[PDB]
Order: sequence, then C-alpha cells, then structure tokens
Amino acid sequence: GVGSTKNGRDSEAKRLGAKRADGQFVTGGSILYRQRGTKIYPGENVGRGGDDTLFAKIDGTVKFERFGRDRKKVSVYPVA
Amino acid sequence: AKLEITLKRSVIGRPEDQRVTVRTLGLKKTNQTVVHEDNAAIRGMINKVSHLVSVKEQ
Amino acid sequence: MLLPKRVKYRREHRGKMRGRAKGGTEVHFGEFGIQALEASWITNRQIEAARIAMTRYMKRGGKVWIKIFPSKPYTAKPLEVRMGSGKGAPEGWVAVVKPGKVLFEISGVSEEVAREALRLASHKLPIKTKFVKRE
RNA sequence: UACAAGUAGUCAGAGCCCGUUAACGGGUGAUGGCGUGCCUUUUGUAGAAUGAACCGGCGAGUUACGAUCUCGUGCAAGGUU
RNA sequence: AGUCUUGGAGGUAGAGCACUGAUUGGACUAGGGGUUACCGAAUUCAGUCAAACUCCGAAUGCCAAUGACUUAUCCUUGGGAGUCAGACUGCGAGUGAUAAGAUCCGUAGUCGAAAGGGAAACAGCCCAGACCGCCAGCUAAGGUCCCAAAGUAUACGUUAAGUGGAAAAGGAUGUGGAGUUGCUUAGACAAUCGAGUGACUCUGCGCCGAAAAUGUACCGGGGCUAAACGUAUCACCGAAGCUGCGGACUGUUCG
RNA sequence: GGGGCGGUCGCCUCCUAAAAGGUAACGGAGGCGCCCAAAGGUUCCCUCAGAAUGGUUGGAAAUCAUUCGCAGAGUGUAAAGGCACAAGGGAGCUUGACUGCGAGACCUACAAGUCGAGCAGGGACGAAAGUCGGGCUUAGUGAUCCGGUGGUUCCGCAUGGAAGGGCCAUCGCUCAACGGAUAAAAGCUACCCCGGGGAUAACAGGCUUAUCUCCCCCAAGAGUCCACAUCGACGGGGAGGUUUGGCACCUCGAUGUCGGCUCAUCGCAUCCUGGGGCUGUAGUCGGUCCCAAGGGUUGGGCUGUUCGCCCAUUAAAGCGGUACG
RNA sequence: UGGUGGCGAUAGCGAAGAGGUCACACCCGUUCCCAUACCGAACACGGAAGUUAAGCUCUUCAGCGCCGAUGGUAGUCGGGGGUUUCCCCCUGUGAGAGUAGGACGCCGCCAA
Ligand SMILES: O=C(N[C@H](CO)[C@H](O)c1ccc([N+](=O)[O-])cc1)C(Cl)Cl
Ligand SMILES: [K+]
Ligand SMILES: [K+]
Ligand SMILES: [K+]
Ligand SMILES: [K+]
Ligand SMILES: [K+]
Ligand SMILES: [K+]
Ligand SMILES: [K+]
Ligand SMILES: [K+]
Ligand SMILES: [K+]
Ligand SMILES: [K+]
Ligand SMILES: [K+]
Ligand SMILES: [Mg+2]
Ligand SMILES: [Mg+2]
Ligand SMILES: [Mg+2]
Ligand SMILES: [Mg+2]
Ligand SMILES: [Mg+2]
Ligand SMILES: [Mg+2]
Ligand SMILES: [Mg+2]
Ligand SMILES: [Mg+2]
Ligand SMILES: [Mg+2]
Ligand SMILES: [Mg+2]
Ligand SMILES: [Mg+2]
Ligand SMILES: [Mg+2]
Ligand SMILES: [Mg+2]
Ligand SMILES: [Mg+2]
Ligand SMILES: [Mg+2]
Ligand SMILES: [Mg+2]
Ligand SMILES: [Mg+2]
Ligand SMILES: [Mg+2]
Ligand SMILES: [Mg+2]
Ligand SMILES: [Mg+2]
Ligand SMILES: [Mg+2]
Ligand SMILES: [Mg+2]
Ligand SMILES: [Mg+2]
Ligand SMILES: [Mg+2]
Ligand SMILES: [Mg+2]
Ligand SMILES: [Mg+2]
Ligand SMILES: [Mg+2]
Ligand SMILES: [Mg+2]
Ligand SMILES: [Mg+2]
Ligand SMILES: [Mg+2]
Ligand SMILES: [Mg+2]
Ligand SMILES: [Mg+2]
Ligand SMILES: [Mg+2]
Ligand SMILES: [Mg+2]
Ligand SMILES: [Mg+2]
Ligand SMILES: [Mg+2]
Ligand SMILES: [Mg+2]
Ligand SMILES: [Mg+2]
Ligand SMILES: [Mg+2]
Ligand SMILES: [Mg+2]
Ligand SMILES: [Mg+2]
Repeated sequence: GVGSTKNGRDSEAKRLGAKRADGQFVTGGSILYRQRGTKIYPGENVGRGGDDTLFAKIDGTVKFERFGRDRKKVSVYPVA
Repeated sequence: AKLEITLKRSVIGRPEDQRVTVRTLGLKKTNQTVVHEDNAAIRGMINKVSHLVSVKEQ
Repeated sequence: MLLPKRVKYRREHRGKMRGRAKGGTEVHFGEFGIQALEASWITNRQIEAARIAMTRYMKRGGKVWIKIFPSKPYTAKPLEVRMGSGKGAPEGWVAVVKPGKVLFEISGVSEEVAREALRLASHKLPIKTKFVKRE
C-alpha cells in the first residue's frame, strides 16, 4: 500500500520575455517585451500596457538600453 | 590566398550543426576537396569542423 | 547528533558533487586537521562517530572544531514499495564534502596526539583523507 | 560420399564426366572463406513470439450514385441539357 | 542556411554572502537563572552552506542587423499520405538508494528505416552510408607471433602480478622516479668496529584484501615475460569509405 | 511503474527547467472558483519597518518628541516579478468599473486567451499639459443546444395583424470527470462468454542488490591484568545472488504452480572424517581460524506442508545452485 | 553666483575648514488671497530689522560607499581519454572573489 502526493499542480507557462530583437524594425503596436512588473521600462516611443507589456508606439528600430545604474529600458527610434 | 579544404572524417555520427557547416563548404563526400578564399568567414567555418577537415594553403 | 534546528524545505534534490571545496580548504581555527581527498555525503552519524573517536583519544586534552555541518536532508521511501506516489519521507542529514574540504580541526595537543586522533576519526568516514597543518 | 559439427547456400577450387541456343560452355564437387529460413508483429525477433506438412487450384480497395482536386478535350461570359 | 562581424534579451555553470533561510568558533554582553561569565539573546570579528538565496556572473544556446565569403534552400496555395508503443549511447536534471537493460524530461548521435569494417558472437558502441561490374589502388576504426591480412618494427623506460586479461575500505621493508630531513670517519647504523643509514612527503607500475554452483570459463582460442604497460617514431594490413576502369539510371546546366 | 483500493482531474504562482521561449513524472511547494461603490478615476500632497534617548497612567509592546533609518515596511489575497521621479500613505472632486471601435502585435492545432497606439461620441478630474475603456502585474472561470428577460427602421407561409423567429443586450451550469457523451443511471459473476495483450499482473528466467546471507576495516570496550584466546559498541568497506522486494526485458495462437516420491548432479561459505596455526590448549573435552569437496551425512510423532518442535539414534545428522533440479 | 538640463555614487555618505554686498537662503509679519484631520510647522501671501549658524557655493581628505584592470583560478563551447555519483588532456573562451589603480564632478543652456 502507498500514500499520495499533495502537489502535482502548475499553471500554464505565459511565454514572457523579449518578442523583438535589438536592431530589429518593428511596426507601431508591436509587442517588444512581456513581463510581470517593470523588469524593463518603456523608453522613447514605447508604451507600457495594463499587464506591463512593452509595445512600440511608432514604426522604427528597437533598442534595449541601460536606464541609469540598475534598470533597463527599451526604445523605438524612427528610421531615417 | 586560397585554402584547400578536404573532408577527412565522415559527417555520420556528427551533430547537425557540424554537418551543415561541412555541407555549406561544398563538401558532400568524404575525402572530397574544395577550394575557398582565405578569409574570416571560411576560417571560422573550418574552426567549427576542424576535427572533420584537413586544410592546406594553395 | 548534529541537525538543523529548522529547514526551509524538508525534501531537497540530491544535487551533484562536482569540483573541489568552495571554502574551508585550509586549517583556519585549530593547529592540525583532516582534509577530504574524495567527494562524499558525510552523515551526521559518521560525524558523531568521528568526533567521539578523536575526542576520546585526546583525554579532554584539546579542542575540536567540526568544520562541516549536516544541513542537507535526504529522503527514503518505506521498505518494499513500488516507484512513484510522491517523494519519500525525510530519513537523515548529510554534509556535502568535496575534495580539499577540511572536515575537523584540532588544537591544544601535540602533532603526535593530533595525528593519531585524526587517524582514528578517518576510519569512521567513507572517504580517503590526509592529515594537514595550518600554514 | 563411411574423421565428419552442416539455415544447406554463396564465393574460391582441383579432380572426374560431358559437349551447348558456342558461350571468357554444361554436370559433379575433395577442400578453403563467408553465412542463424520466409512471413507477421515489434523499441528490438535466428528467435525458445506468430503463421504455413507439401503441391496444385480458388482466395482481399470494387461498383453505383454524389462531392472535390489534378490532367485532358469542346465551347467560353458564358457553359450544359 | 552556415560562418565571420556587430548589437541585444536572459540569471544557468561557477562564485558570493548584499537579502532570505541554515550554520561553526572567538570576542563582548542585554537579560534570565544560581552578587556571579552561572548560562546567555543581540552586537562584533573571523568561518561554512543553499533546486524553490543572490551584491555578482560565464561558456554556450537564442533573437536580430549589416556587409562579406560560401551554400541552395525557403515561403504560399492546392492533391495524397503515414505517424501519435519508441530503443540504446554520451552529456544536463528529476523520481529511485546520485539501484536497474528502471522511470521521466532536456540535448546530440545511432538504431528504428542502414548493408559494409571493428568491438569473439552482439539493433542502439567505434569507423563508415551498399546504383551495378573488376582476380586494380589508397585509407578509417581496429590491427600486424599462429588461428588471421600486416612489424616476432625501432628507441628508451616500467611490470614479475599471467598484473595485463573483473572488484573496495584498509593492510604491507614489493619495485621505479622525484624531493625534503636527522645522524655520520671528532667514527654513525647493525652486531669495540668501519661506511653509510632511517624518518617523512609527492608520484609511476605492481601485491594482499578476492568464496558459487554442467566444464577450463573474468585475453575469442593457442599461447605470450612481451605477443604486457608507458612515451616517441616510421612502415604495412585493413571497409560496400575514397580513387581507378567499364556500364545503367535520375537531376541540373549547356550530345 | 499491472488492476482494485487510496489520490488526482479546470485555473493561478514558484522550483525542477540545463542564463530566449517551451519542456515530463502519482516530482518539490502554495493558492483560486473572489473581494472593493473605493480597495476604481483624477488632482494635489506625502513617506515606511524597527531601534536609540526622554516620557503620569503605561508595562517589552498603545500615544507623543527627538535623532538614526533603502526599505529591514506596505502593496485586499498565493507566489513570483515589480514598485520610494512610488505601483506604498493621505485628502478634495468624481463614476472612464464609458458607447462605437481599432493600425499593429503576442500567444496559439482549433476553440479561445492577451496587449494595443489611435479615431469618433459624450464625460470625470486638472489652471493647463494631460491622465482615465477598473484594481502594481499575472487566478476569481465554463463551449454549444435549449429556455427566460429587456430592446429592436429585421422576417411574418394569400393579405392586414398575430403566433413565432432573427438581431443587439443580458440571465439560467461544483455541466468541478471543469473542450462540457444523455434531460435522465448503481452493483455482483467462483455459472460465466467473445475479441485482444507478454503493450500489462500472478510462476520461472533477466537486470538491480535496498533488504537478505556471508566476509572484512577501525578499535572504544568486555575478557582479574591484557582491544585483537574469545567477543567486539559507535562508524566504515565489500562479496554473493539462496530471501523479501524494485523494474516489466522473453513467454498470455499456454514457459503447469507448493510439498512429497524416483533419479541425481554441481558449488564450498565444511556438518563428519583427514592435516594444521592460535588458545583464557594441564589431561579428557572444547573454542577460533587455516588447508581440504575423496567419501559420507538416520529412522520416527505432529502438520498438505516446506519449515519447525518433539522422540530415539549417529562419526555427522552441513548450507546452497541446477525453471525455489 | 542663481536658475534649469544631461551624464551609471568616478557624482554619494562622512570629516575639516572657508565664503556672502548683490544673488540664494535662513529670517521677521499674518491684514488679505490661501492653509493646517491641531498648529502661518508646512503651504500661502507681505516685508527687508541681520545672520552666514544651517541649506547653498568653493576648497582639503580615501575612513566608509562607489568605479576598477592585468595576471591567475573556477566554470565552459568544441575535440579526445579514463580507474566514470566523478576525473584528466588539447585548441578556444573565461568569471566571481582578491588586487594594482581610479575617484571628494563631468558636460551644457539662460540670467545676473
Ligand atoms: O497457465 C499455465 N502456465 C503458465 C504458462 O502458460 C505459467 O507457466 C504459469 C504457471 C504458474 C503460475 N502461478 O503459479 O501463478 C503462473 C504462470 C498453464 Cl500450464 Cl495452466
Ligand atoms: K562452403
Ligand atoms: K507462445
Ligand atoms: K538521452
Ligand atoms: K591473465
Ligand atoms: K512495476
Ligand atoms: K481619490
Ligand atoms: K472529461
Ligand atoms: K518454473
Ligand atoms: K571480505
Ligand atoms: K503467459
Ligand atoms: K567432500
Ligand atoms: Mg509558471
Ligand atoms: Mg487590468
Ligand atoms: Mg573420408
Ligand atoms: Mg581426428
Ligand atoms: Mg515486447
Ligand atoms: Mg528452435
Ligand atoms: Mg499473436
Ligand atoms: Mg504451425
Ligand atoms: Mg497452398
Ligand atoms: Mg552552484
Ligand atoms: Mg521519449
Ligand atoms: Mg529504458
Ligand atoms: Mg531546448
Ligand atoms: Mg516499426
Ligand atoms: Mg539516418
Ligand atoms: Mg557492425
Ligand atoms: Mg564479425
Ligand atoms: Mg532486423
Ligand atoms: Mg597501404
Ligand atoms: Mg599473417
Ligand atoms: Mg587477470
Ligand atoms: Mg560509394
Ligand atoms: Mg477510488
Ligand atoms: Mg536554455
Ligand atoms: Mg527559460
Ligand atoms: Mg445537445
Ligand atoms: Mg400573413
Ligand atoms: Mg476534459
Ligand atoms: Mg467528455
Ligand atoms: Mg460455490
Ligand atoms: Mg451456485
Ligand atoms: Mg479468451
Ligand atoms: Mg514485456
Ligand atoms: Mg518475477
Ligand atoms: Mg524462461
Ligand atoms: Mg557493527
Ligand atoms: Mg526475484
Ligand atoms: Mg518501459
Ligand atoms: Mg506456440
Ligand atoms: Mg575453503
Ligand atoms: Mg521446481
């Protein structure tokens, strides 16, 4: 005879993290980064959605950048 | 300069990424020789499959 | 018998014992010591047997530092059960010892007494050891 | 062909006996090398899994009406009963 | 698509103790106990450790960009499928007992669906991909005393155990190479005498520990003191690999 | 890791997860099936835990005050990632917890799920810039069919109506076995049957060796003294493959299963006999270890038994393997 | 000097000094606009009696914090080997820690 485990549960994996590369061209509205909280901040021409999703406001080139000492940001710069 | 790359060992039993590099050099057959221009691209391919190929300056 | 007062998790992974010891490779506190030459789990039962062996030989005549602590729990399933149906219950406690780790240190006795005390302890342990001194 | 250890063949090969749809021929085979049937089912079967005693015959994706795609032909903003 | 170049995301390996836990010794003591170190939490100094710790943090892998060099794939639509029992091996993990030819993932290979050579025999290991013919040649792994193709090769060492050709803690004047050190012709060491001797550390190769059932039976066999092991060198053998010669078919480009 | 029994079934968070993403097990830990009319929106303003020092009640801990104080707090709730130009605390005014939508993305077999600038309508707060399509983020949910309710420039079976249907909004599921077989469902079969499987258990084999049997290492001790005659705590290392198991690799188009009988045969870890060392060996007896497998190794009572106990012998009444021969 | 930006504490904390006429402060009023869960503390609105004490500005310091090589080592991609819970070798790559050292501000714009 054997007992049983009280574990065995997990949630569906949420596919977080970077969705476009540094240097990649993106259209306006392209999701750049999915996250919980602000692991990366919205930089120039980048918005933060209600669930902390970072998205391009313009068409342009994605740039993940250092933001001060500890933090990071992602920006989209117009092609020119 | 031109390198002269010969496939000494078989691609059988080798990781896919090595087999692709060997094939991208134009080596489709064991003991086949191909001639390429000596540059950082071709040298970098040789480096990845150095255990499979023999090289000599032409 | 050494064990933690409490632990965060009662059931840990067994882990791996690659590499030499991170720290405690030199005789720090005492004068002499016994160094591991091989990786092993050292149970709290082995530490106690080793401790009493060396301590008894010295005749209250010197101090002992146990440099390893059996922090890691190990589990076992009940006797004669099939595989699965959850992880086994906690059984005992082990210290993870890697090559280079000084296990015990002695002070307040001669080298002759220390050598013999640590020899007697070495026979209680499941690993090859060597006698070491502070540099 | 009665000193031999054999999935029975195969490749090598004397000797002997023949003589053809005339071919770098036919029969036999001392001896040497290599070699665990076929099928099914399997991760994997020489399999100590399955099936067949042998031989012969018989014995399994068809047709109808619809649908769809490819190809072909006729006509073509029409085509067809 | 590969590679180089450039940029980026991310927290593993390692490491570290800055946080959370765990944790060793000393210093110094709130405070609570027998005015006391009588014992003491914090504090402080040093010291350990972590899948669910992180002040840190690789190699790789991944996502891109720009050219270059190379390669010939890629995408879309439509017709037709089969597959949804996988296996072992290496590496990274879990479960297990850091058992299983176990189980369950990740990753690469081979088998599956792969014949040939090697590993005695041996799907999954090593080498290597069989269009067909040849009584040509060169090689791979693995080999070169005989079975059995090729060295009874060369040079310098090691081993005496058939170790090689199963097995641990531990035990030991086995033996080779290093190094440290005490004592000694002002006479050591052994038992006055006459040259060494006696401790230790690292290390090569051996020894014991080593008992199973039909028959040697833990090199495939013979047998081997090298025909073993180490290091180096050169010959040669060796596949259905590659080459040569001839033939067939398929594709691409211009017969 | 056969089935039954137990446990589980959907969703969220973490670890396993091998620094993108994804990733399994009846692996390791926890949560959810809500809550809030502010705990939402906006504007303005602010800074927390704890400690030290001082204080009538008042104490370690209420309330002051001072200094120190990256957060050692808080964030409705699990956890993770975030958060002090706060996402934490306070106050004023509010209802954007809006209607029509939506370039473009993420995720993804499908069904679904997620993010979204921006445009229009009409608002909230703000001097304005602007922010606002609920809540720091990620759970708090359930297809279709069918039925109810509200709305409706739709249809209305000759025509006008109506019945009824459509469309938009919304309600009715622990359909929790949570992609939901029916609106509606429990047992027994040793009276059993068929199709299948060695894909999967019971026998034996195989792998493994936790357990088991045997052998060792260290030597604290016991033994008047004395570790080592004999025994050997705490610990440590093996061998065997006879035990109980683990695994599910051969066999389910059959590999008969306990005990006995008949016939044995092999191993040696030796029960007897032979030869020895040590002895806490005076002798006679013994103990222990070494060599030794040549031969030998009983008749009964009870029980299906094996085993075991017992009676009576014996030089001895060995232990194992051979599909528990 | 004041305002206002950019740059990872190399910008900070701490310590010791120095400087104010104008400018910036503290400061002195609460009548009014406005204000405090109580308070002109703060926020407001007004003033210039005097003070560089503090903030602010400028210098000196490496005590703490921060930045930080080189070399070595751990790990490791790829390729091999072994006595295989692991270990070793080779081409490459390469931390963390520790340390040399750096650093008590660097670059704007406007006004006075
Ligand atoms: O069932 C039989 N034998 C099977 C093989 O088909 C096997 O040998 C077996 C025997 C006994 C057993 N048991 O005792 O549980 C199980 C299987 C027949 Cl002999 Cl009846
Ligand atoms: K033959
Ligand atoms: K059968
Ligand atoms: K694998
Ligand atoms: K031998
Ligand atoms: K099982
Ligand atoms: K409010
Ligand atoms: K279901
Ligand atoms: K049987
Ligand atoms: K033994
Ligand atoms: K059966
Ligand atoms: K005998
Ligand atoms: Mg998750
Ligand atoms: Mg929301
Ligand atoms: Mg004859
Ligand atoms: Mg004969
Ligand atoms: Mg099978
Ligand atoms: Mg047969
Ligand atoms: Mg069958
Ligand atoms: Mg038959
Ligand atoms: Mg027939
Ligand atoms: Mg680690
Ligand atoms: Mg698999
Ligand atoms: Mg398996
Ligand atoms: Mg992957
Ligand atoms: Mg198949
Ligand atoms: Mg293949
Ligand atoms: Mg083969
Ligand atoms: Mg062969
Ligand atoms: Mg086959
Ligand atoms: Mg040759
Ligand atoms: Mg020969
Ligand atoms: Mg041998
Ligand atoms: Mg070929
Ligand atoms: Mg049940
Ligand atoms: Mg990864
Ligand atoms: Mg990941
Ligand atoms: Mg229905
Ligand atoms: Mg009508
Ligand atoms: Mg379901
Ligand atoms: Mg269903
Ligand atoms: Mg009955
Ligand atoms: Mg009846
Ligand atoms: Mg039946
Ligand atoms: Mg099976
Ligand atoms: Mg069985
Ligand atoms: Mg069998
Ligand atoms: Mg014991
Ligand atoms: Mg068994
Ligand atoms: Mg299986
Ligand atoms: Mg049969
Ligand atoms: Mg014997
Ligand atoms: Mg039997």
